[PDB]
Amino acid sequence: YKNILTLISVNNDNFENYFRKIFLDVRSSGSKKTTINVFTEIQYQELVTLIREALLENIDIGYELFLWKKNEVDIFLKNLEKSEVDGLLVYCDDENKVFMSKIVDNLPTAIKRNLIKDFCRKLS
Amino acid sequence: YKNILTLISVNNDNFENYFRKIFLDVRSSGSKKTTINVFTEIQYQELVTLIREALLENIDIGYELFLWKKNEVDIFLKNLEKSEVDGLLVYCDDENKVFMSKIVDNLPTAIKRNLIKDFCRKLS
Repeated sequence: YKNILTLISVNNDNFENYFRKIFLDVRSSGSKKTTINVFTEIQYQELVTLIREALLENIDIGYELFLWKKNEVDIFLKNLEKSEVDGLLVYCDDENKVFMSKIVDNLPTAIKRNLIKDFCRKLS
Repeated sequence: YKNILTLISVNNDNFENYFRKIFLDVRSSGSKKTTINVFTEIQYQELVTLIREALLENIDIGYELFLWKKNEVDIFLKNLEKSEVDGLLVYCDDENKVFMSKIVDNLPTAIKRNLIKDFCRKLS
């Protein structure tokens, strides 16, 4: 893998712990790059403040962060038409599982097929 | 919200799909009215023909439709001074993103602060 599509939707208090996991999984995939899409209502600056440590430990990872409000999933999906990702990582917590599951269900066939890890749908 | 200001600039082949989005967003806003401003070179009757289905499906929504050639944006902005709007919806495709982005930048502060959905600027 060389370009991982990472999707995440969790409550604010789970961002730091989940992001450290995201980077560990991206590292394990062999990829040096990942485009991280966060489905949340908070602002970019607030997110970065929460995940300061996760980002600090992964300065050498080629990542880009994109935040999407709940009504912007269609923009995210449209933009995927121009993506070149070859691997997919999915993350969520219980409060956002149903929502994330719907996003996953609508991913382009070729992208959905490249699911590497799903730390979301099977969570209790 | 009582009267949503809807701005849209897309190629003719995108009107049907985008107007479907417009009403989904207007309905969710809680408003039963919207003043739609279309920046296009197409004529009123041709547009109404293209979006006939969208208009029929959303008969309960009250709306006003104004078409502006790109060179008439100044009239739109002047008339906006007298329009009582409280929410904002923005739509465009890649071919019109630079254009629409500029218009949004010039809207009154109070209007930009009530942006409900922007299917335009975040498009890649």
